[PDB]
Amino acid sequence: TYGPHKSYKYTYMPDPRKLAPIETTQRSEIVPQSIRPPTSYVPNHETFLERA
Amino acid sequence: KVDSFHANTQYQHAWPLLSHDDLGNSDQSNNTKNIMYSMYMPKRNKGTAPW
Amino acid sequence: WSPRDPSIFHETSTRKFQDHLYEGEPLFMQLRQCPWRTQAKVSERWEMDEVAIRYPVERHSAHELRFVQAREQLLQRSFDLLTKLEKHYGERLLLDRALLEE
Amino acid sequence: DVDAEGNSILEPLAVSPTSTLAWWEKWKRETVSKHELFTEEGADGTPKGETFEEKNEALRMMGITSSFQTKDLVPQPDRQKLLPLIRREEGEIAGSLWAMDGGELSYPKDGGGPQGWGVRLWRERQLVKREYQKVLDGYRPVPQLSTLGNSVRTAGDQLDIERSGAQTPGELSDY
Amino acid sequence: APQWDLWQSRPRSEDMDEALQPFMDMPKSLKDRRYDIPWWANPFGAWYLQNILSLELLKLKSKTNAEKIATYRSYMRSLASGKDNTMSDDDVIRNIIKERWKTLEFGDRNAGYPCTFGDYIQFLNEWFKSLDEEGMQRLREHFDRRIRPLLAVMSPVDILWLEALTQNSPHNKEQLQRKIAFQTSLGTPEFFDMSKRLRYEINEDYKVRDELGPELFALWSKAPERWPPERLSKMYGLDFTLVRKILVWHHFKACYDACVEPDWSLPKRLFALEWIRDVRARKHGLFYGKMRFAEQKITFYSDRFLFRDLVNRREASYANVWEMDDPYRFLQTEQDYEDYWGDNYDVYRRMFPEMIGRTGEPVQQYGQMPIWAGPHRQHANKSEHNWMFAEIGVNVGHEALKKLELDPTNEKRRRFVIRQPDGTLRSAKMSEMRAWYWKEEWADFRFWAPQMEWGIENTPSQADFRKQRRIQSRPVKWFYEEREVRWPDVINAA
Amino acid sequence: VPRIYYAWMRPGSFTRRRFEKMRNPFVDLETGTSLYFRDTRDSAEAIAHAMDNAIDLYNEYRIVPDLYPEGFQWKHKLNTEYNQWRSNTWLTP
Amino acid sequence: AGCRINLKATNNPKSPTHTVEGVFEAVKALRSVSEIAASRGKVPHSLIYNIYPYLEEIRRRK
Amino acid sequence: SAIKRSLNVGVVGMGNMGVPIARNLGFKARSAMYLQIHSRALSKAKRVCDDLSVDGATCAMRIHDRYSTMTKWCDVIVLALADVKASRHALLEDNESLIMNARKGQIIVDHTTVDAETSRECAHEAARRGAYFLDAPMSGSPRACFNGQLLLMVGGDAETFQKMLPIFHMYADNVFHMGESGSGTAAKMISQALVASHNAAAAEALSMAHALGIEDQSKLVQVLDASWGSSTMLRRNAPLLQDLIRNPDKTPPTSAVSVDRLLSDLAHLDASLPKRGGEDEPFPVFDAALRSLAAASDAGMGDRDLASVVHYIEAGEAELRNR
Amino acid sequence: EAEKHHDLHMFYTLAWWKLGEGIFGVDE
Amino acid sequence: VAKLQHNPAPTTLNFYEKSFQQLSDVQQRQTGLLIGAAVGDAAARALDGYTAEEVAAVAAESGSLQDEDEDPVVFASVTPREHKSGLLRHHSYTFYLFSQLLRVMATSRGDFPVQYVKNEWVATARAHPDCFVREHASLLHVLCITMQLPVIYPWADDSTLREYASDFLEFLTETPAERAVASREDVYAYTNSVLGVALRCLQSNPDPYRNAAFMAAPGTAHVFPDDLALYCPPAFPARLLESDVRVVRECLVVARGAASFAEGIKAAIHLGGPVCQRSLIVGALLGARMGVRRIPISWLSATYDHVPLVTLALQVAQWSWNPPHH
Amino acid sequence: GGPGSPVRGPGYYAPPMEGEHQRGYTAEWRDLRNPMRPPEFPTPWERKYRQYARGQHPSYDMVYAGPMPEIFPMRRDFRKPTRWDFHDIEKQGKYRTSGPY
Amino acid sequence: MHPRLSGQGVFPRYGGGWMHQFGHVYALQQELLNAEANNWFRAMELWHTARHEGVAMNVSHYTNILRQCVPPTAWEASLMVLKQMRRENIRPDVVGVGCALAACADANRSEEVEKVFSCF
Repeated sequence: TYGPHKSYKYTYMPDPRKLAPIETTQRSEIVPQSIRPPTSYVPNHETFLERA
Repeated sequence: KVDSFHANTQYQHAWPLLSHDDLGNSDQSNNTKNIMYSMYMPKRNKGTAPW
Repeated sequence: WSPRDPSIFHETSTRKFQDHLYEGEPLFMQLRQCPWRTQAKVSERWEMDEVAIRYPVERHSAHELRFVQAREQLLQRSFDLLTKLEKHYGERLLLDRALLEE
Repeated sequence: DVDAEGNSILEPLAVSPTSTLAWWEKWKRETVSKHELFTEEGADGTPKGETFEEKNEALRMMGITSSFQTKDLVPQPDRQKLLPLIRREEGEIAGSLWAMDGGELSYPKDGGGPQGWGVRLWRERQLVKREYQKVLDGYRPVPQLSTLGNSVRTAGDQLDIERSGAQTPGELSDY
Repeated sequence: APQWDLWQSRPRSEDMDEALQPFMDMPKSLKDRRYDIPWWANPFGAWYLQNILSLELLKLKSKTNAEKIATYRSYMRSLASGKDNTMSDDDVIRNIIKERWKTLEFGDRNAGYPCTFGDYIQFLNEWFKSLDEEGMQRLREHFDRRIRPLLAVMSPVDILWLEALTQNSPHNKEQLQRKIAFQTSLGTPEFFDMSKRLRYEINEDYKVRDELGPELFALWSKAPERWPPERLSKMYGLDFTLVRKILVWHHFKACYDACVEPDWSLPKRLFALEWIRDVRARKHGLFYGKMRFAEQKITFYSDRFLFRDLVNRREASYANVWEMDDPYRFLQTEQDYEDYWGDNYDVYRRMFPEMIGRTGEPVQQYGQMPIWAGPHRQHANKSEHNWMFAEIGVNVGHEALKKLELDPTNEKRRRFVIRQPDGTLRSAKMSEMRAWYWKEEWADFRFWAPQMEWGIENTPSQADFRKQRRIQSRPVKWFYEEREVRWPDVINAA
Repeated sequence: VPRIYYAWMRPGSFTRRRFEKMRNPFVDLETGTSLYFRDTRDSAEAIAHAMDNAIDLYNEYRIVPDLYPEGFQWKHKLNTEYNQWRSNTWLTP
Repeated sequence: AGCRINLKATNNPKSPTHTVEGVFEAVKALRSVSEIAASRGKVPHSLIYNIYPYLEEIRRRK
Repeated sequence: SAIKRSLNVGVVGMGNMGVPIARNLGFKARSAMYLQIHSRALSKAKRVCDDLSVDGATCAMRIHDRYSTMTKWCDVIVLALADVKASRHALLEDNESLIMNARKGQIIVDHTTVDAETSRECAHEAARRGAYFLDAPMSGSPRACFNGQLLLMVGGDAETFQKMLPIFHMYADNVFHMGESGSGTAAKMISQALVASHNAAAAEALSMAHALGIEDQSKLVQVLDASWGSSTMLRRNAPLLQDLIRNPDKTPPTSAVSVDRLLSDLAHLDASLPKRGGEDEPFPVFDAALRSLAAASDAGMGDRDLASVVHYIEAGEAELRNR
Repeated sequence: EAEKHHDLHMFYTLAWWKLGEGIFGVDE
Repeated sequence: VAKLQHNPAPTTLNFYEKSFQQLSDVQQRQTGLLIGAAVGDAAARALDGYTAEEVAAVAAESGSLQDEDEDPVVFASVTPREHKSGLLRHHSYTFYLFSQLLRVMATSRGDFPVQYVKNEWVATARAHPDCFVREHASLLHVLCITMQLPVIYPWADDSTLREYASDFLEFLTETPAERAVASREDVYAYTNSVLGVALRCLQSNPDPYRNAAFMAAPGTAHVFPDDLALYCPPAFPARLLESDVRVVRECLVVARGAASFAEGIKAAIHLGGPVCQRSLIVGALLGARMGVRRIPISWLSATYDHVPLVTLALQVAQWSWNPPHH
Repeated sequence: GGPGSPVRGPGYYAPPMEGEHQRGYTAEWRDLRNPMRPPEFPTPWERKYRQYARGQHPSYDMVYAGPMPEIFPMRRDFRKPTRWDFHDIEKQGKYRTSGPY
Repeated sequence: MHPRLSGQGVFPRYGGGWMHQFGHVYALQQELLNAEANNWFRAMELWHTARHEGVAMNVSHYTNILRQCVPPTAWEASLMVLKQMRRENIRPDVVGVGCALAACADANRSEEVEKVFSCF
C-alpha cells in the first residue's frame, strides 16, 4: 500500500468529516422563473427601458 | 505542471497505535520517565489553543 | 480546494465550508443555472409526475401501470409538439403517423 | 449477481480455496456452534475455558488438536533476557517480525553511515559482548555450544564434541 | 500453465529492478548478452540438483530411491561404529546433505570446482528477482531467524575474512594472511556461542507468532465471549498488547496474502481506547506532545468520599470493554455493526464522552403554524440549505448546565430547530445540539451504569405551579362545548 | 535557542541520548555522555586521541575514581587490569 | 529545580567565581525532605503527597 | 461459497489522461473499490497516491510496479497509456501481460486509442483465457476528466458493459455501447477523422476572415454559432487561431492533444480502410487535412496545438506540388 | 523514497554454509 | 461491502429508520407497541369488512407476484365499499379514537385523568355516529383502545395497571342513553387479562401468554388459548361479547404463534371479520414482544399518519421514565 | 471592580477587613475557581446537595480525545478571523497556558 | 403508574447523578428492591426482566425475591432461586437461606429442608 501504516485505511488519518459528502439543490428545484410577456404598454425591451 | 510542483510538504503520516511522543515518553509502558511539558510553554496565549 | 495549495493551507483561508477541523475541501459538486432555454426557437416544459422511483409499498403491476399512463401523456404531448413544429418549419415531421390512430 | 432493479452487477472474483483466509472462513462456517461447546459454566461464576484441559477439549470439539497441550510447552517472552536488552537500546533485531506487504520494516538504512548496518551491527556486538562479560563474571549461566562456535574449535575439538554428547563446554571438559 | 512452482518459474518482464548492487551496476550491453536459461542449468543450480535429489529420495520412495539409500548407507558406513548409521538410515540423508554443504567451494567450472562466485551471485540475484512479496517476506524471515545472530556476534574482520573465503582468490587470501590484524582477532568461539542463545530467542519469538497465533485466533474467533484477549493473555502468559497485535497481524496477513482487502475495523475493535488516544494526524515540523490527564481536577485520594466514589465507579466499571459487551448491544444489525466500526468511528465515539447504549438521540418533527396567506406563501421556507436555530438568553447557554439543558426530560430544553431545504421543521440531533456548547474531548470506556451496585449502599430515599403547568399542557377543547360530558345520544337510530 | 531546549537536552533523556548517538555513532551510552550543555569544540581532538572500542568525546573531561587503592599485591601479576579505562593526558591517581 | 542569582550588590559582579560559589552555597543550605521529616519526627511522604489520612498526622497525639 | 468483498479496480497508465481517472475513482469510490494504482515508475505511482490521499479519498489504495501483482489483485482493470505500442506492451506483448495472463471472469478495459486489429487480437485472446475485454476509446481533455465529462465508446459484451457502467459513470458522462469487438475503436477512428477535417476547415475559414478583413472574431463565432454552419472545433480553436494569424511570427502553444496525436490516430484509419487494390484514395478533403497536418508535424511543430495548421497549409500545398 | 533493503541480499553473498552447516535448509 | 451506486439509491429509507436505533432496549418495545398497532390497523383498513372467504378470494385473484413483491392482503388495492373522509380513509374508527388518546398521553407526559380525552372521544363520536353505535361498548373496541396504557410505565404490577385503566374502561363502557350494558364486570375482566398479556409482552417476559394466563382476572379463561386456559383462576354493543371474546382468542393465538411482525399481521388478516381490530391487537402484541426495529420500514412509510404518530410515540417513550408531575 | 464588576475584593490578599466584610472575604463570598466544592447554596438546600458537591466529575479515568499540543515551534497567539465560531468572544483574550499536560 | 422516584438529586454521585439514558435502569432497580412488594410472581418476572436488561443484581435482590415467597410457600420457586444463585456463584445471605427454609418447612417439604440445611 502507499502509506507506511499497512494497518490504517488512510495513512494521514483525515478527520472523518473531511470525507463526508456534500449534497446540493438548486433554487430552480423550489421555484421556477417565469417570464411575463410584453404588453401593449411596453411592447418591447427598449420601450420597457425608456419607461424605467 | 502546477499540480506536479505542488507536492505534499504539509502533512505527515499519522501516529501508529502505540507510538511514542516526540519527547520519547509514553503511557502504560514508559512510567516515571514521562515528563510534564506544560511549564515550558508560554505563560499566556492571545487566543485559546486547540487544546 | 486541495490542502497542497499553500494559500488554501493557511489558517486564515476562507476556501472551506468549516473551521478548526481541517483545511480545504475535497471534490464537491454545485449546480449552476443555464438560463438559455429562451435562446432556443421552441422551448416547452412538460409536467409529468415521477415514474422511475417505486413508492414504498407499490406492487410491480401498479408501478408498471404508472409507466403506461405516463407513456400515454408523453405520446399526446409529442404529437402536439410535432404538429406545432410542422407549422413552425412548415415541413412534414409526423412522417410515420402509424401510432396516433391507435 | 442481480440487484433489485434486475440488471447485472459486478461480482468480485472468488478467492483461491487454498488460501488461509478461505480456510479460516470455511472453518468458521462448518465447525460447531459456540453454544454447543460447553454444557455447564465454570464452578465459580466464570465461563469454562481457562484451564488447558477445557481449552483442549474445546479445540478438539472445534476440530483442531493443540500443539500446546500443557502450560509448560507454550513459550514465554518474559524469560528471554538478551533479546529485550538489545531491543531496548538501538532497536528491534527481528525486523520484519511484524511486517506486512513488505512494509513496516525496521532494518537499518542501506546508505552506509552513522545509521547503517556497520554501526548497528557494531552496537549489537557491543551489547552481546556485555552479556558475554556477564557470563564470564559468573552472573549468567554458561551458554551451550553453538554451530558457529563449533565451526572453529581448534579444528580438532570438533571431533571430540562429535564423538561425545557435548552440549555444553562443561560437558566437554568432563569428557 | 497453472502451477508455476519453483521448478518452472513464471516468466518475468524485462527492465525489472535488480536485487543486488553489482546488478544495479550492470552495463546494459552485458545485461543483453545474458541468456534466458532454466534454473537447474545454472552451475550452482545443477549442483543444488545434485544436493536436492536426496530431498526427493526421502519422499519419492521408489525402488531406485531405495537403491540410492543402500549406496549412501554403504558410503556412510565408513564410520567405524556403523550402528549409528544403521539406526539413522531414516536420516543418513541429512548427514550427507550437511557434508555436501560443507564441501562446496568456488572456482572454475571446467576445473574440478562445481561453480564460480559469479555463477553463485547470478543465481542469488535471479532467485531473489523470482520471488513474490510473500517470498521476499519469507526470505527476510529466514534472515532474521538464521543470519542476524551470527552476523551480530561476528566482527567486521570476520565478515571480511568470510568474504575472502567466498571469493576464494589465493592472492587476496594471502594478503589477508599477511595482514597481522586479520589473523589475531578471529578466534573467539566462546564469544560466538552467544549466537545460539540469540537465535533461540529470535526463533521463540517467531514461534510465538506463527504457532501460538493460529490457536488463540481460532479461540477468539469462535467464542470471543469465552476467551477475550485479557483472559487469553493471562492464561497463555503473554502480554495483553502482544495477544491483540498477534490477532490483528494474523487477520491482516490472511487478507493480504490473498487478494482480499483487509477489514480496517479490526485494529479499531481491538484498540478502541488506544485508537482514541494515539491516532491523531500530524503535520510537518511540529513535534506534537502527549497529554497525560484529560482535565485539571482534584485527585481522589484527597477525600474519603472521592475515594469511595471512585471505588464504586470502578466496581461498576469494566476493565476491558469489547465489541461484544453490553454497551454495544444497540448494534443489533450487522449494518449498524459495520457502519459504527468501519468509518466515522471517531465521530461516534466522540459524540458523547460517557458510555451509553444509544450513541445519539432520536429526531422528531414540529408542525408549521397556519399561514393565513395560504398558497401565495406556501412556497416560502423552502430553500437550498438547512437552517439551524439555537435558543439563547437567560436560562440558556450555560456550560455548567449543559447536560441538563439538552436533556429530553427537561421542561426547559434549549429548543433547537432545523428547517430542511424542503420546508420541514424538525428537532435537532444530539450532535447538532452538542455543537452549540464548548468542546468536550474525552471518553469513558469502562464505566457502564447498569451494573452499579444497588441495595447495599445505594438505597436512594425520598404552591400550585405544577397544577398550572399541567393545565398548560392539558387540552382545552372543552371550552367550546356537574354538566358532565357524556357519549352522544344517537337520534337517527332512535 | 528553542523554548523546549531543556526538556529536549536534559541528561539521560531519550532525545538527549539520541543526540549523543548521532553526534558520535558508537558511544557507550552508560558512560559516553556528557552531563552539561556546554559545547566544548574538542571533538576533533577526541577522535584524534582515539582497536574497535568505544570512543568518549569527553574523555579529557572525565575522571573515573580509581577503586582498589589497597588489597592483595601479587608479584607474579601486575597491579592493573585489562579492559581498564584509558587515562587522560593529565589525570593522575 | 530553578535558580536565580543577583550579583548587582557585589563589588565586582563580573567575577567568574561568584555564580558557582552562590549555587554551591545554596545547595549546601538546601535540606532534603527526608532530613526535614526525620528532624520533625514524621514520615517524608506525608510532607509531599496528598493522601487524605495524612490529615491525622499533622494533629497531635490524643 | 465466496465471501462478501469490495471489487478490486486497478488503473494502469497514469499519463496526462490517466491520473485524472484514478483521482475520480478515488474521490467517488466511497469505500467500495480498494483501488489499485500501477505505474512503471513506483515514484510516480506513490506520488499519485500521496496527492490523492492528502486531497482526500474515500477508498484505500494500493501501489503496483509490475503487472503480475495487478493481474492477481485486480478484478477489473482500466488501462490508459500514451501510445498503441505501450498498450500492446502492457496487454499482449510483455511476458506478464494482462490479457495473456487474465483470470477467469476478470474484466479489462482500454481507453488508449489503438488499432482495430490490436483490439481484435486483445479481445480474442482475452476470450480464449476466459476473461472479458472491452475496447473503450475515450475523448475529452484532462479538464473534462476532472469535471467527469468524457466520451467512452465501449465495444464488448453487453453484460460486462452493463456491469461496468457504475465504474464508467465516475469519470465519464457520455457512455455509449457501440456494439462489440472493435465497434468503439471504429467510432473513435471516425471521430478523429472528422475532428481533423473540421479543424482544417475552421483554420481555413478564419484565414478567410482575416484576408477579407474581419477582426471581430468573437462576433464571427457568434454569427456562425447561431447560423447554419458551426463546429465545436471552430468554437474551440477560434480565439487561438485569430491570435496566431494576426501576428504570423507567433509560435503556436503546446497542448495535450497535438498534431502528432492526430497523425498517430489517423495512421490506424490509413491501415484499416479497405480498397488497397484500388490504392485506397477516394477521400480528397480528408487527404488534404492529412497533408496539412503532416506538413505541420514535419515543420517541427508536431508537439503543438491543432491550431498550428494555419502556418502550414501552404507548406502542405508546396509538398503536394513536389508530389 | 523508501529503501528496499538490498543489504539483506548482499549479506547472502557470503558462504554461510561453511559455518552454519546447511544454514539455508530447514531448522533441525 | 458497499456496492456501486449505478442508480441513486436512497441513503435512508424512512425518516425514523435511524432514529429507532437511538432508543433504549425497553423504549424500543414501548414505541413498538404503538407503531405496530398503527401499522397493523393501516394494513387491515382496506379489508376491514371483508369476510374470510372474501379475503381468500382477494388473495386468489391477486395472483401475480415477483420474488418478494408483496402479499396482496397487507395493503390490498381492492376498492373499499364505504366512502369515508379524513383519517377514516386510512384507519378504522377504533384507531381514530386510539390516536387521540395517544396524543393526549404524549402532551400529558405520563399518567393522567381520563377527563383529558373524554371530550376528544365524545367529539369523535358526534362526528361519526354510525361507527360510534357500531363499535361502542364493544370488547374489541375497548381493549384495542386500552392496550396503550402500560407504555406509560412498562413495568407496573397488574394491580396498578388495572386500577389505572379502570377509569378509561368506565368511560368507554358507559352508555350514552344510560340504559344498560351486557356485563360491565365481564368486559373489564376480559380486558384486564389481555392488558396484562400486553404488559408481559413489553416486560420481556419469557412466556407472556402463560404468565398472563396465570395472573389473569378470575373467570376469563376463554380469551386464552385452550392450551393455557387449563390454569386460569375460576370466577348495547352491536356484536355479542362471546363473539368478541372468541375473536380476541384467535387474534391472541396468532400473536402467540407469529414468527415475525409481517407474517403475524398477514395471518391475522386472513381470518377476516373485524380485521382492523384483529390486526391492531396482533400488531400491538408483536410490537411489544419484538422491538420496533422489526416493523417493516416500508409499511411504516406506507401508513398515512406515520410522521406525526411516530413523533408522538417517541415523546411518550422518552417521557414515560420521568414524568414531571412526579 | 466598581460599577458593573461582580468582583468584590482582590484575588489573593487585601488590606485588613472587619466584621461582616472580613467574614465574607474569608469564607462567604463566591469563589468560583474552587476545585473541591462549587459555591454554596442557602441553608435548606445545601444539606441535600452536600454529597453531590464534591469533586468535579466522578470519573478519574478520562481518555483524552481531541488534538495533542504542539511543543515546537511554540506559538504565542492563536487568533484568526472565523465565520461560524459562535464562541469567538471567548476564544479571544489572553488566558493562562497552564493545564494537566 | 410511574417511576417511584426519578429526577435530579436522588441518585448516587459516582454514577454521574441522573443520566436520562438509564431511567429505565433506575426504575427497574427500585422495583426490584421494592421492600413493600409481596407478589412472588411479580418477583420472578422482574428477575427475568432484569436478566434480559443486563442490570447487575446483588444478593439483596435474591433476598427480596425469597422474602416474597414465604407467606404463600412457593418453596419450589425458592429452590429455583437457590439453584440460580449456585449457578451464578452468588452467595446467599443468612436471611435469604432462612426464607427458603421457612417456605419449605411451612410447605412440609421436610426432604427439601434437610437438603438445604446441608449445603450451607
